[PDB]
Amino acid sequence: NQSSSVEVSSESYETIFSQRIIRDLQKELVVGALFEELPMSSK
Amino acid sequence: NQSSSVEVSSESYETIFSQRIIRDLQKELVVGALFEELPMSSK
Repeated sequence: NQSSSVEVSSESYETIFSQRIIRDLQKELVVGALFEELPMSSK
Repeated sequence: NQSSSVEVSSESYETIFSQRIIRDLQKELVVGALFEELPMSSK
């Protein structure tokens, strides 16, 4: 701000540090789970 | 695996032999039974 008579030491005392976390658009996966599964027990 | 300390004699003791028989797609038969039947009782 640094406008009126009294000021603040640094910008960090002007900010609200939120813990909210957001993520952008992710690539979808189609081949991961379209084929049926064949269980195994050996080489 | 042949990486551990002990291991087996051969792959025959590391395989499951399945008794299942599977076959690929086969060509169709069309002109075998589209014409009508003419019975005979002589040469």
